[PDB]
Amino acid sequence: GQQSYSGYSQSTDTSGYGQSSYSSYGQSQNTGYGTQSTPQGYGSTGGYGSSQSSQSSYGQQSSYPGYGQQPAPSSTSGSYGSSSQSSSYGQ
Amino acid sequence: GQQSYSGYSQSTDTSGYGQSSYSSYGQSQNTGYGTQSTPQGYGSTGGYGSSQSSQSSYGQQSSYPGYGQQPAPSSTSGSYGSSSQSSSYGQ
Amino acid sequence: GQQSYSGYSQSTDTSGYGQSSYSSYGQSQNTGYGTQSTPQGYGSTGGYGSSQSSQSSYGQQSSYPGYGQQPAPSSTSGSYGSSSQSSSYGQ
Repeated sequence: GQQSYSGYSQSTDTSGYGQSSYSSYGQSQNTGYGTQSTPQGYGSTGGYGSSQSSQSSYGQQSSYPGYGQQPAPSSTSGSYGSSSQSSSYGQ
Repeated sequence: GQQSYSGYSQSTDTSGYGQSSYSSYGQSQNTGYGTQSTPQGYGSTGGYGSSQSSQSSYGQQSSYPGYGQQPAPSSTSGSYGSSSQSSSYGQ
Repeated sequence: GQQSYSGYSQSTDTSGYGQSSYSSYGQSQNTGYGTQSTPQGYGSTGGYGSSQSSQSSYGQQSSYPGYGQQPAPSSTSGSYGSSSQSSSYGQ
């Protein structure tokens, strides 16, 4: 008799007068006997994320965003962590 | 009889008057007898992240973002940690 | 009888009047008898991260972002740690 048991991951409890905050980005579980395949590319506040993959192929992949671009004077802001804080100015 | 048991990772409890904050980016588990494959490329606040892979392939992969780009005078901020704090000015 | 038991990694408790903060980037677990392969490339605040891989392949991989680029006078900031604090000016 076999067993795997990946249960209860990233859970959370609370009692009394407890406060909590939780933020998650991009979990991927695999249990038992199967196959899984998930590439990921993220980009934030002006960065570039990329990811490529191939299994038993013959083809041709090629990627090139943002080619020769020219945006204008901006003022951006972003907050991703839990209970964080962010700010942005310009003159 | 065999057994694996990777349960309860990245959990969280709380009692009394206790506070918490949690941030996760990019977890990936594998348990038992299967295969898994997850490339990842991230980018932030003006950086570049890249990742490639291949298994038994024959083709050609190619990547080149941001070619000759020219942005303009900006003012960017960003906070990703728990209870972080960020600021940004321009003159 | 065999056993692996990688449980409870990166957990957290709290009682009384306790405070806590937690940040995680890029964990990876492989328990039992399986295969796993996850390359990662990260970039931040004007850097470059890259990563490549291959298993039994025949092909050609080539990477070259940021080719000949010319951004403009910027003023960025970023806080990634727990209870960090960042700031940025320009004149």
